[PDB]
Amino acid sequence: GSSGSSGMAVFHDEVEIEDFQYDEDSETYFYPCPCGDNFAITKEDLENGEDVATCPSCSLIIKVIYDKDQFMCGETVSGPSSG
Ligand SMILES: [Zn+2]
Repeated sequence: GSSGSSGMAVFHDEVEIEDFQYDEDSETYFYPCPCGDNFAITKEDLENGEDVATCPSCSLIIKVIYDKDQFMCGETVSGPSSG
């Protein structure tokens, strides 16, 4: 019948990107998973406002604490001629 809520936000731990390991090679961050495989989150995903790293093993999801301003600042349209 009426299911209601669809899905449940269950994270393992909120880690700051500062701890993650950015790899220019594939512009993708990494993190040590308590299961085995190291998490992975494409820089793009972050900019889009994801802040979630999935594991190719357990598929765990953690909260990536990063400066939204840092990622955001870049594509922001140009009006007053910022610079
Ligand atoms: Zn894992």
